[PDB]
Amino acid sequence: PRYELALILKAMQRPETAATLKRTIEALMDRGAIVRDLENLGERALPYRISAHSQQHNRGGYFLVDFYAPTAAVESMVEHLSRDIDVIRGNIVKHPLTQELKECEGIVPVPLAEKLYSTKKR
Amino acid sequence: TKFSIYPPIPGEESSLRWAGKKFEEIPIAHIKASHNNTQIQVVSASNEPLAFASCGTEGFRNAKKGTGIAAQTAGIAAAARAKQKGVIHIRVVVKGLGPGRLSAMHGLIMGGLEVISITDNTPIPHNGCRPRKARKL
Amino acid sequence: NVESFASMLRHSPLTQMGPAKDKLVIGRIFHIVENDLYIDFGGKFHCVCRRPEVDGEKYQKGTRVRLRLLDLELTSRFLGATTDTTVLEANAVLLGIQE
Amino acid sequence: ATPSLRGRLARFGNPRKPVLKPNKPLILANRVGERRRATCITEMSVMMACWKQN
Amino acid sequence: KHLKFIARTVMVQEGNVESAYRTLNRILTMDGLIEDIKHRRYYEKPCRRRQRESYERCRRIYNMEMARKINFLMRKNRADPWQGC
Amino acid sequence: SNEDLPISMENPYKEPLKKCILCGKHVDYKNVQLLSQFVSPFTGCIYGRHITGLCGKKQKEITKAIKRAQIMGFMPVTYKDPAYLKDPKVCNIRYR
RNA sequence: AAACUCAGUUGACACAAAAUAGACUACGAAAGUGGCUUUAACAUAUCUGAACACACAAUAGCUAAGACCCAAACUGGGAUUAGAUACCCCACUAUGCUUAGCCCUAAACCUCAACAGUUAAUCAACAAAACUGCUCGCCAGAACACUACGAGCCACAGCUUAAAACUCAAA
Ligand code: FES
Ligand SMILES: [Mg+2]
Ligand SMILES: [Mg+2]
Ligand SMILES: [Mg+2]
Ligand SMILES: [Mg+2]
Ligand SMILES: [Mg+2]
Ligand SMILES: [Mg+2]
Ligand SMILES: [Mg+2]
Repeated sequence: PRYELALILKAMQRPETAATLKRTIEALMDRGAIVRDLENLGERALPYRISAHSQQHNRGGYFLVDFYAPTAAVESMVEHLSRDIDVIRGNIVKHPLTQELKECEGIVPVPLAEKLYSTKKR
Repeated sequence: TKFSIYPPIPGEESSLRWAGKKFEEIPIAHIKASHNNTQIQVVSASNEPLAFASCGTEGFRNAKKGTGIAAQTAGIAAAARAKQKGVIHIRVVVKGLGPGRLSAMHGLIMGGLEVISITDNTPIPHNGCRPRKARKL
Repeated sequence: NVESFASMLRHSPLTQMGPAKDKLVIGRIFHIVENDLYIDFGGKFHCVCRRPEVDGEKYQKGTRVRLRLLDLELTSRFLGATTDTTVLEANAVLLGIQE
Repeated sequence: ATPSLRGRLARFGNPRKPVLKPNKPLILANRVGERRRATCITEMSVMMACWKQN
Repeated sequence: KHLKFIARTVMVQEGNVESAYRTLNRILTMDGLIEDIKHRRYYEKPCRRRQRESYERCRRIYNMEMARKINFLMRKNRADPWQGC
Repeated sequence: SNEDLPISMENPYKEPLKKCILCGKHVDYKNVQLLSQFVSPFTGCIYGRHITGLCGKKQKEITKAIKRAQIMGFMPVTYKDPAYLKDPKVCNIRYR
């Protein structure tokens, strides 16, 4: 099915970042993923001090890899991403666009609960 | 501009200056307001120690420590010790909900030091390290 | 040759008016307390409005006024109540006198 | 808006297990509760400190 | 592992540390952190926690409905119009 | 019978439902700005639906997206991201 | 009081637990399930049906091997008391966690069986209004008795099933 790999890479030079992206996409393809797109979300300060491979990081480059892969390849890809040093973090998620905006006509009013007690007089 | 309660953004062109020093440069005042004891430690922008105080150090014993008066005494002592170090403006970072939580700041002020910010940092575990069983009295 | 009750109800002004929410009606001050005007506007229940601080002296019994109706009858059901409690009065906003 | 009481209580025809267990019936009473019932301490401390040092 | 002096930080305006501390306490109380700490001091066994949550929810329902009724009937606090009858 | 008799029909004066502000919009774990719009500036606590005004579905989606971003490194946990402080205020909260 | 010389800032740092959301009322047959991602996945019918079998069954507990932040029966000490084998304070172990097997008990209660249907002429009291059809399970005074004997069970101070004698006019 369709997955999106949200990837936080060590903030490094353009050649190193390109090499890491090539390596990751090559691993995806070898494991069978059909990479659909690659969008760069830029380099930014991480929301918290991530420590990957005994190396602490404050800034990182955020990338998305939209792809299609067999279900069995997700675990192998996760393991490879974990074993890769240059990747500060990486998570494979089900692509959001595979979800639908099923209609929600509004906030229907909930009437006060009725008949919750007997009408006994006291 | 009308006052903004939010602290200045780190690494940003903030206009605020206390004695010409930036907010990240202003020293810090860590206050631990334990249930029965209160402790105050003043540290530099580089977390270099500047002064220390507590109810026990000021001399209150046993239950007397966990009182607002002892907390104010400790605050005054810490402020006096820091003044000799040259601390004027401080950022208060108080953790714990002991009786001295506010009296510590009040004593730290009566000792002369000025406060620019209050930062509660009481350790709130999202969940972990199960606490001790409830007391039945 | 008699108009049916259904005909009268269909062609009466109160039926002409849709939901009373925010409609404009012409009320009549039929009773005044020190600073509380009880205004009848043709509905089942009257509304009660404080005498405006401006030209308050200008409001007097029979003074025809303009109201913006929020509810013909103020009622609501409350936790455990079998039937709605009603305050037996409309909720209207007093806009001023009409001439 | 008030929290929904629909399906909260244990009742016949309610498949779910109870969400609320009110020890008292959730019916409004005709009354409200009565209004439930150390200053100058700083001045006392200041005066006592002056006494201590004089 | 977060940036310090951003969370639960209040800048005292013109040195009124009293007002600044009161505002900070209001913020923490609204966010429920004070109650969370007070309860977390001692372990609340799951059954007791469930009972307390149920009681709080019932109390909230009752108090909100009572406040709604009080506000709804407030208009009827006016002076009696038909005095003498 | 009589033309003036009432006719069965749905309420023509029925008002449209107040769709929650996010209704019909795609909540994403990457829209850290929108996710930060629904957290406490000081504690980063996710606001309840009574505050946000969101429908149940959108409140659940917002909560799940906030958790996903926080654990995946897109969002802070203990505080609202400072860059988003001046974003439009859509939560019915008042501290000061 | 005993107890530790250890305590505070900052940095690194889990095989433990899972703030806020949740004022939501959802999932599962029940027990249970509220950090994130992925994989697999949530029986059938347009009925009921098991000590008569199969599969599950919170917490506690047993065997073996690991983990051990914190909590914690037991144990020790401090305090309390007339005494305190407790309530309060401190330390710590089994244990709570993981793996693989057992054990099969709960106020396992929403003390309200499953399916279908009704609101019509009501209803001992209280509780969570009163009923109709159908099927299964269970009950026939209290106590003896979550007991004895027999039987079965990885259970060996156990669990399920479960009496009788004597006694009472009550419960
Ligand atoms: S009101 Fe329609 S999605 Fe929330
Ligand atoms: Mg069957
Ligand atoms: Mg059975
Ligand atoms: Mg079991
Ligand atoms: Mg142990
Ligand atoms: Mg038993
Ligand atoms: Mg037996
Ligand atoms: Mg036997």
